[PDB]
Amino acid sequence: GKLLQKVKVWLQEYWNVTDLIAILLFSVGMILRLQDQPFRSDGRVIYCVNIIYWYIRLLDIFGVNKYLGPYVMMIGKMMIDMMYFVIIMLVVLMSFGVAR
Amino acid sequence: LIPLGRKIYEFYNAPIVKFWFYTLAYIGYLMLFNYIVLVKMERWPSTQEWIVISYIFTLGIEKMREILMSEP
Ligand SMILES: CC(C)CCC[C@@H](C)[C@H]1CC[C@H]2[C@@H]3CC=C4C[C@@H](OC(=O)CCC(=O)O)CC[C@]4(C)[C@H]3CC[C@]12C
Ligand SMILES: CC(C)CCC[C@@H](C)[C@H]1CC[C@H]2[C@@H]3CC=C4C[C@@H](OC(=O)CCC(=O)O)CC[C@]4(C)[C@H]3CC[C@]12C
Ligand SMILES: CC(C)CCC[C@@H](C)[C@H]1CC[C@H]2[C@@H]3CC=C4C[C@@H](OC(=O)CCC(=O)O)CC[C@]4(C)[C@H]3CC[C@]12C
Ligand SMILES: CCC1(c2ccccc2)C(=O)NCNC1=O
Repeated sequence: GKLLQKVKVWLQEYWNVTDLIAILLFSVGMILRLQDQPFRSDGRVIYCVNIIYWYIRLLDIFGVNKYLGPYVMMIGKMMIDMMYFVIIMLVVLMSFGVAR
Repeated sequence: LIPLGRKIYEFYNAPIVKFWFYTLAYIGYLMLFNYIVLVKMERWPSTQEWIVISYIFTLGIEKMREILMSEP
């Protein structure tokens, strides 16, 4: 009943909260697009960055199928292991990079 | 001043505090030694380089302390 408790229930689903961030980002992209360039050019760019999100939301739509669905939640768990790969790679990459 | 001063002393002697305060000085050292090698150096060392020169020898005295103040 409490409005803040309704909001806290909504933030629990991660695909739902990343909807509304991309909706507000597309609104910001619209208002710039409706202005004279270069404001338009940058709101073109904001439009193309929502494309990075809205194909990835097809992963959640793909979750209904009983085979691709477990495959999608498989990907999310392996990225926690991939983060530890990213940190160890980041040391070795910048050690070669600064030295070169 | 006695409850507050007991808080500062017990905090800055806790081992997790003494870790992350050597760690934010190592991650502060590594940023400085990046800047001096990427940017040019002249004949005399820069202000950034002199802090790096401090960090190496003061770590050297500490590394000798670990040898001398050991168990055998
Ligand atoms: C260890 C791994 C997993 C991650 C570390 C790699 C990234 C953090 C790096 C690799 C390529 C980098 C990009 C390579 C080139 C550019 C273009 C650069 O833009 C310009 O130089 C302006 C245009 C120009 O001058 O040509 C801005 C930084 C950026 C996006 C870099 C941002 C940082 C990136 C993504
Ligand atoms: C606690 C940890 C996580 C970070 C602590 C390190 C930073 C606070 C230091 C490390 C690298 C430093 C930078 C290294 C070199 C420079 C260039 C320096 O510019 C010059 O020496 C030439 C121009 C001038 O004299 O201002 C200005 C400070 C700055 C940005 C330093 C600002 C402070 C930095 C970011
Ligand atoms: C002790 C280290 C390992 C961690 C703590 C980081 C800071 C205390 C250091 C790191 C970078 C330093 C800066 C690097 C370079 C400069 C430029 C320097 O500019 C001049 O001296 C201008 C005149 C001149 O060129 O002689 C003034 C000090 C300052 C800001 C330094 C102030 C102290 C900083 C922020
Ligand atoms: C040079 C790294 C370090 C250190 C820092 C954090 C954790 C472990 C070691 C140090 O800064 N001084 C004491 N001994 C060391 O080797």
